Amino acid sequence: VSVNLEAFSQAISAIQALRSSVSRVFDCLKDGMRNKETLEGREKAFIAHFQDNLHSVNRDLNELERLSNLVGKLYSQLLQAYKWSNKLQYHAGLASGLLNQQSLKRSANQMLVLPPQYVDDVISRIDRMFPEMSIHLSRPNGTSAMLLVTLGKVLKVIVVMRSLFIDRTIVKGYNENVYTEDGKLDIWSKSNYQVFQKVTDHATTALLHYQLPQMPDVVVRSFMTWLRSYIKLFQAPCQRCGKFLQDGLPPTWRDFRTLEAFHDTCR
Amino acid sequence: EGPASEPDEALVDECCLLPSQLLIPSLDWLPASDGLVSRLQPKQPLRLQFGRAPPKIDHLRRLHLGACPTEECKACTRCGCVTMLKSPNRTTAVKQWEQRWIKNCL
Ligand SMILES: [Zn+2]
Ligand SMILES: [Zn+2]
Repeated sequence: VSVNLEAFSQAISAIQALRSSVSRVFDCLKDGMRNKETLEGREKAFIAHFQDNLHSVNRDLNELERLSNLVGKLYSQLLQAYKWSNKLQYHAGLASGLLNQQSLKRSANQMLVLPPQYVDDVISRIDRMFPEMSIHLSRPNGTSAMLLVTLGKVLKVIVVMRSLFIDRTIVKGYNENVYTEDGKLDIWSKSNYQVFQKVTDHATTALLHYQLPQMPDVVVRSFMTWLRSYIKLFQAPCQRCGKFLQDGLPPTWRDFRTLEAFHDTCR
Repeated sequence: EGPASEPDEALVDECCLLPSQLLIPSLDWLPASDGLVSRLQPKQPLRLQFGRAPPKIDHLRRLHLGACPTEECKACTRCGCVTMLKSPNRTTAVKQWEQRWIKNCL
């Protein structure tokens, strides 16, 4: 356990700060006087500093017991070869660096085929968690995969891929026939809802926002992570206007890199 | 009567038993050369100015003060010891040890 082993740090610092502060109380009163020209700038500062250091000792004493309340509670030769592997984890963090994703790219101008089973292995990696959502991969038309996604009791989404990249994505509710009369997945239709049609535009702006020229897996992973915030729809008020409805519209627009529900007017 | 005798080392080792108990509190060397005795030289004058002036314990009484004390003194100009002016105790005061240097220092 480490909650007590790190909560002890404040108390073990506070007792030494008590020793140092009472030493200050002793020697500052033992320092005598430093007039610095006028006496009224000293003798009125005498009671000021005498209150200051004594009250510092007092507040240190006081904050000692609120930390004390929250806390609770071959022989040494082979011990040395144990923690070095644990500090090798820090050594892994030694060469990380904070440069991360950001680079200094210029223009990319000078002077392919992948199996659908690779797409299936891609979709199997992230479907394994988030059990409230489901993924149903299908290719009734060509090698391109379009997927049915159910979101608890809320949303039914068709997500069309092509050429291993993104093609389209249309979201509807939970009580509609997303299939056709023949039973195939619907391709060209409309969600028949003002809020859903409004947020499909946000989805189209988001798919053109996540731009990786080589790595579309993180593009679609960030897309579905963004979509995961939309299971909180009709349940969270807007962050700037307080109320849900802006002209009758609840907040939906999650901002880029900061996922919280907004409107177009609410930015 | 006029011994000129160096005390024996038997006294020296017994005085080396002194730091086992007693350590030197402090001293007060009077001859602080604030005068021009250790500042000037023939054919080497110093063109002085006014007011440029190129642990504070009273030299007479043994009352310890602060770093920058407040009590005033009369300037014993002959050797620079702080002949401090207004003695802390007056209703019960020695009337000759203060009055011998009520004027100046020796
Ligand atoms: Zn709003
Ligand atoms: Zn003197």
